Parts: sequence; C-alpha cells; structure tokens
Amino acid sequence: EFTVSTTEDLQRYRTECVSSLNIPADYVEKFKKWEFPEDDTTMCYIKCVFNKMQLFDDTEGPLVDNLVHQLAHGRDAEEVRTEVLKCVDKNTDNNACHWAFRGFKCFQKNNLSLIKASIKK
Repeated sequence: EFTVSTTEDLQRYRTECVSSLNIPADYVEKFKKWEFPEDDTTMCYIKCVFNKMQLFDDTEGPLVDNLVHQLAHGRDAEEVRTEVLKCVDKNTDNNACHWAFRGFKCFQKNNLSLIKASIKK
C-alpha cells in the first residue's frame, strides 16, 4: 500500500535529495526551516521529496489518492479530495520540477499541509 509520511520521513528524504541533487549548503539551511525560494534548485528539490513521499510522479503528475491520505489527517476525505483536485493540472511547460512545485504552491494557497501535528486519545 501507501503509507503517510512523518517528520522523520521528511528528514530522511531531505538528506537523500540533498545528496542526490548536490544542493548548495545555503539552500539546506533554508530547507531545514521549510523555507522554499521559487527557483529551479528548490523546484527540483520539491519534486524529489514528493517523489519519495509518493505524492507526485513525473509522468502521472500529483497522486490524488495518496495526497488525500496525507493531507486529510482524519478530516473528511471528500472535502479534501475537492480541494486537492482544484490544485491538479497538466504538465503544461513539459517540466516535471515546475509541475510538482506548482502543486505545492497551490496546496500552500489552499492551506493544505503535508506535515501537521496530531492529537491522539
């Protein structure tokens, strides 16, 4: 199946992508703080992280079922699906890095968070 990502997963993925993409150190600090400049370096970073979280695929685009699992955090699936779908679009400029980042940006606007705190009984 697919499993939801935690802060720990995100941490690991950050490390794996920083290595595999050769991210300059000035960027790593920003990324540690969840601060994302709108440039190619960052956009490919987001793509890599989404790939690893299984939220985005370079051919199929944003992966809605998984996103909903990830963003729902127990909230009502269907309203989340409706929100997510508002963020889905085609790979208009044939740049998968742009594609991933455009969705990330839309999620931001629609106040949809990949990593949220969680209260359990």
